[PDB]
Amino acid sequence: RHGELQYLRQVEHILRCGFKKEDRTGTGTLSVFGMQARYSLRDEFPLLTTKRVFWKGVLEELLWFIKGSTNAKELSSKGVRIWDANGSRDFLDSLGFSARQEGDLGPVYGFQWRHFGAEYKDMDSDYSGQGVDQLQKVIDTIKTNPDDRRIIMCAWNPKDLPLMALPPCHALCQFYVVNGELSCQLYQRSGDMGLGVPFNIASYALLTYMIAHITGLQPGDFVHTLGDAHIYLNHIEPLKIQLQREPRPFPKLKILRKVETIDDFKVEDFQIEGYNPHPTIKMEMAV
Amino acid sequence: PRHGELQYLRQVEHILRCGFKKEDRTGTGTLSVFGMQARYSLRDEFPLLTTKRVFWKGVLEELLWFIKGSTNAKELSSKGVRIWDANGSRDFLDSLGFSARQEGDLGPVYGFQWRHFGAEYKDMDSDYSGQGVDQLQKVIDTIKTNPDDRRIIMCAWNPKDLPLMALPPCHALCQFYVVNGELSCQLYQRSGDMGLGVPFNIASYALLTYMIAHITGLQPGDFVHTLGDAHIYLNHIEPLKIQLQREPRPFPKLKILRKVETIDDFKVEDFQIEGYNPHPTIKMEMAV
Ligand SMILES: O=c1ccn([C@H]2C[C@H](O)[C@@H](COP(=O)(O)O)O2)c(=O)[nH]1
Ligand SMILES: O=c1ccn([C@H]2C[C@H](O)[C@@H](COP(=O)(O)O)O2)c(=O)[nH]1
Repeated sequence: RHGELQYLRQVEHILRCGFKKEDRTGTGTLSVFGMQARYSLRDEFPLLTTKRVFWKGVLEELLWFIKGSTNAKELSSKGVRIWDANGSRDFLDSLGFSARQEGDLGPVYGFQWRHFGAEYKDMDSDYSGQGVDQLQKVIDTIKTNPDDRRIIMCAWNPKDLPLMALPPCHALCQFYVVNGELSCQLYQRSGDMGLGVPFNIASYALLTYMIAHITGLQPGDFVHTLGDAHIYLNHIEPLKIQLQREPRPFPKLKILRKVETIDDFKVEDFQIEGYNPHPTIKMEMAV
Repeated sequence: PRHGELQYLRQVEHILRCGFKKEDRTGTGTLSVFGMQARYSLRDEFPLLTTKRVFWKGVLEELLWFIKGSTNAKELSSKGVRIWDANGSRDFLDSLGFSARQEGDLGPVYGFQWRHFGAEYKDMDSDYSGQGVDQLQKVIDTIKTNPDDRRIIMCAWNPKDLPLMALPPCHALCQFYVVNGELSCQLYQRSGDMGLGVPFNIASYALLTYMIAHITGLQPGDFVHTLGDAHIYLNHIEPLKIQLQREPRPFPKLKILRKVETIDDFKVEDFQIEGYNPHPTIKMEMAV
């Protein structure tokens, strides 16, 4: 069976078994607590096909995390605006960060992945080698002790949370090796099934590919674990239409040269091949 | 309805049937699956395994010891619970490069992370009053004030403190959730020894869920157990196979015997397990 069926099955489960739950945004959701799906990474890449995923956003965001950037502008300049509202003058001021430059998200993913526990100053500070470089640690451990059961990168940092523009959804991930295959499990505390989760599966599948490449291993599985898995009330009808679509076989991800360290990957090193997502169809709602 | 213990028993079977041989830190070797998830209802029952006795006394005294912030193995040892004693021993501490540490001093393990995340650890006797993040009370305050919140997390995985810990935490984080007046908890356990650890760990986090449900005026919902490396040690295969032949009987009940207002105020005598009479733990003899 096609891996995307697992996603569709989760969407169906929430539509059928989920409870209505109010949320932070005021939008409302149908929600289930606790879900898990497994996406093979073997000779295919799980970029969902029943609705186009913003792959450009996935890849530039991840390269921004890796370089340790906490500057929304450094992502925005690549045409990816996902962090912009959280770095805006008015949003930063709303949190009491009037001293910050526009774009300064505080100690979010890039900073935690590369400098966990360092004292955050501003997004322009030199953190060269302060704090824990979890990303490099994970990579070193996979190479030296691939049986290790502690190969973890954690972005959830309770001491730092109040300085972040928003709290991390991807609380931690763990890697694992057996049979020359590298697998990753993501603990995602909160998943927008219609709009966030497909991008999220692609982000951590890519990270797996990148690390497998550096460490000389084959991608195995990406296990996706959710806390509050929810469908926003506004996405219920679109996802009903989507659930009726037959997934197309997943694309392949190609890495276009031999890359030796995680810091050396660049956007042009990657190719998604054979990505055939369903075209959108117009749907009307009326009262 | 299908008994909740069947979730655990099915995981053990799945590992035995579909797990890969995987070498490990101890040198024993394991059968291993990466990524599993079970759900244990906590509604009118308490998931203490009936097919093999679980060390309940240990579960309860250990949790109370976490809640009070203790990182001293001796404080738990005096309760007759020796589970952390070897990791606080002179010899073990010295092996880790902690020759100056007092016997019993585990470093900034769960107790410390749950009550004081981010404080600078000195030793087990230091006053950390008002230092770091008290994530345990913050969880409880959030459940009370904004139960819909999607960030109710307590995290013991602290990369900065890891090198000071006697051992790295297996229960990396947990998350709480509220719906329909019911409190649920999900545990992300990075490594589970299905034979020896997991039964105990299910009970600890189901117990934590009952305590917090009690303080917050909610009914226990589900405990969702998520595993990273779910493994059976090669020396536990034959015992587990015996255990798998055992029919599950009804899980017991947990009663809390008084009205407790804050988490720090729970005491051992506040708890009663009713209707627990498990099969004995499994011992096998072989002439080799
Ligand atoms: O990578 C991401 C980031 C956010 N969200 C969704 C989950 C929630 O719908 C919302 C975050 O709001 P809270 O969980 O913080 O309330 O964004 C995702 O699905 N994936
Ligand atoms: O609460 C606990 C603590 C430990 N373990 C098991 C998992 C591993 O078998 C071993 C820990 O070793 P590492 O995962 O750290 O190698 O103990 C548990 O199951 N539960």
